[PDB]
Amino acid sequence: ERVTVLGLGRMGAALAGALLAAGHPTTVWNRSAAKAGDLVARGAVLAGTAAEAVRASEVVVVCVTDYDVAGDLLGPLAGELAGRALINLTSGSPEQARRSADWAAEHGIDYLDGTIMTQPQGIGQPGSVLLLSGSAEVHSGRKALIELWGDGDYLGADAGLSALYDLALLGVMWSTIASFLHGAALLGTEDVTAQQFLPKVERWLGAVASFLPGIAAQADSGDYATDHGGLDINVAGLDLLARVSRAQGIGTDVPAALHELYARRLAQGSANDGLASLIDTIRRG
Amino acid sequence: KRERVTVLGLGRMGAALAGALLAAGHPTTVWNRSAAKAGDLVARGAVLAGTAAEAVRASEVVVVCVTDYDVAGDLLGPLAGELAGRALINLTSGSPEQARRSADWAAEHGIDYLDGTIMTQPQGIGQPGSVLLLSGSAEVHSGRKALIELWGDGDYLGADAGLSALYDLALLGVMWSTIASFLHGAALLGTEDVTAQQFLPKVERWLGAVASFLPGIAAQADSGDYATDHGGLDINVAGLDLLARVSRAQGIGTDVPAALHELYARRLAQGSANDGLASLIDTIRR
Ligand SMILES: NC(=O)C1=CN([C@@H]2O[C@H](COP(=O)(O)OP(=O)(O)OC[C@H]3O[C@@H](n4cnc5c(N)ncnc54)[C@H](OP(=O)(O)O)[C@@H]3O)[C@@H](O)[C@H]2O)C=CC1
Ligand SMILES: NC(=O)C1=CN([C@@H]2O[C@H](COP(=O)(O)OP(=O)(O)OC[C@H]3O[C@@H](n4cnc5c(N)ncnc54)[C@H](OP(=O)(O)O)[C@@H]3O)[C@@H](O)[C@H]2O)C=CC1
Ligand code: NA
Repeated sequence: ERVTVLGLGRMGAALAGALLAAGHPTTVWNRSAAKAGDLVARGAVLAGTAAEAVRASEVVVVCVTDYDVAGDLLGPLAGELAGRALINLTSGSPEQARRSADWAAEHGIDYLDGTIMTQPQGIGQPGSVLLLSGSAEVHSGRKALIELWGDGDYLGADAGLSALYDLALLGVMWSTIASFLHGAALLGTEDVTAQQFLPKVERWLGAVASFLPGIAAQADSGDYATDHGGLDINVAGLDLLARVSRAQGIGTDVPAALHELYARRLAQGSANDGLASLIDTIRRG
Repeated sequence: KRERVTVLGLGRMGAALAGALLAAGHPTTVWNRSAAKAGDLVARGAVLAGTAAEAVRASEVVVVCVTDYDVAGDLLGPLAGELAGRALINLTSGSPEQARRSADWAAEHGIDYLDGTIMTQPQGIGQPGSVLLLSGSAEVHSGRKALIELWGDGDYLGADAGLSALYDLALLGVMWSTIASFLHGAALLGTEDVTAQQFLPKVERWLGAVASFLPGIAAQADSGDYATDHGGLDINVAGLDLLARVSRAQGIGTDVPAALHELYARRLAQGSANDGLASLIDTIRR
């Protein structure tokens, strides 16, 4: 099926490359035409203008720096985009994606927002994941196409969901990485490398990952059992982590922030509340 | 051979240790400062000794599990004479320094000493996959491997007795972090009526992808060479700011993203735009 890709930066080039290696007829457009050279070699058709590109296909994928750019670029092509399917894999906020979808509704444009959770060299590779939201009709119908980039997880019809889920997952990434590097910092004061530390974390993360189904259940039922010792002892642990961190000779930022946060849930509840009770603390802005 | 073991201290964790010993056929002698705690284990065939000294003399390996190293020291100091010649395994939780203190005392009296740290709850003693960190006497570890393997999965870390506690705390840091952040995400998604149980599969998958980033981050962390093409510190700081702001927009707290934003952005403010996330380690060191 004939498909168009607007934006040929590192990620947009990767999205088109994968459509092409599966033998889709791939029309492309980029502001800097130079970047479509390798792709047009392997057999893409480069439009002269964006309008031109849009007219070439019933599916349009867009991947550019941000939604202000997307807006500036698609707004003029609203008339040309009527009746076509639009898949926006630009990264931005829930609100921007919702606005896009609104915009797309009034101009009779089927609209699927997505957020890519891998690097360009990871497109078409196993373990690539794209979160998707907006038009279900666009998702099924183009599911084959989407699956060339990775596992496509359709989340629902609110086009904001992809961005929202993404940012929640990114939160876990940033958190996990900082805590890794704090662990490596600390064991470093004892001549253990990050790479000798690494296998233990790999093992330990498996155990942690087994903990979360129970944490999730409780967070939802609101019944906070004490399967990790209860807040009292985990708060004391964090404190001891912070104190031992200083003692060995590094900073205490990571433990400090976590201490403050778990400690707070100790106030609004009991000593024998599980960690799961911490959701309740975050819900109150 | 299922040789005779003593357990001193029979709170929930100490009692769980003793029960696994009994359940692998070890003749188990127990002591607690209050006798009735030993009720269920004596019905299961533990021998409850009259005193700590009697307990210590029954067995050639002594396991102690009490609330802290202060109580441990108050208990074991008088038994120095009695413990001399025997193996002592200390699964009390505490600091690296407390464990190094206990090791140095133990060496003074010729007490072979292994310090450990249990990384599960009582309920998970005797389950494989429950993790134990052991540090101290290589002799005791290999000589009583079969014993330690009753309680779960033994990770022997080296000769320094404080290592078990050091790693425990580092790894616990990672569990606290992942739980904090996962519930932050759960609460964020709850503003659109998505439950934590719906979110969980998406996290469990992403966790796999996150684990696969660490080898590379580990390598950079060790080398000092933070320059990246993927995981640009600058764009990640903006990612974090974006997450904080979407958080108050959807109408929850921001304490988790904000605390991280601060830390990463502090490194961006004194490193290089070119840096990758591994560079954080330089900032945590100061
Ligand atoms: N790369 C990654 O690892 C990831 C990327 N993303 C998202 O993918 C999107 C694109 O990223 P990436 O390809 O790496 O970035 P690049 O900077 O490599 O490319 C950005 C694209 O935007 C275009 N563009 C920029 N400004 C304008 C403008 N004013 N008018 C029209 N087009 C414009 C560029 O055209 P030109 O070449 O002429 O500048 C280029 O095609 C972003 O939303 C990013 O967050 C999502 C997940 C991770
Ligand atoms: N349980 C958990 O979730 C986890 C536990 N740990 C660590 O394991 C350790 C063992 O905890 P656990 O034994 O189950 O806890 P408890 O506090 O329930 O029991 C403490 C033990 O020490 C004795 N004791 C307490 N205070 C004194 C005192 N002042 N003088 C003399 N003896 C005293 C108690 O006797 P009595 O029964 O008479 O009070 C009991 O034998 C802790 O340090 C904990 O941090 C590690 C991982 C997780
Ligand atoms: Na210990």
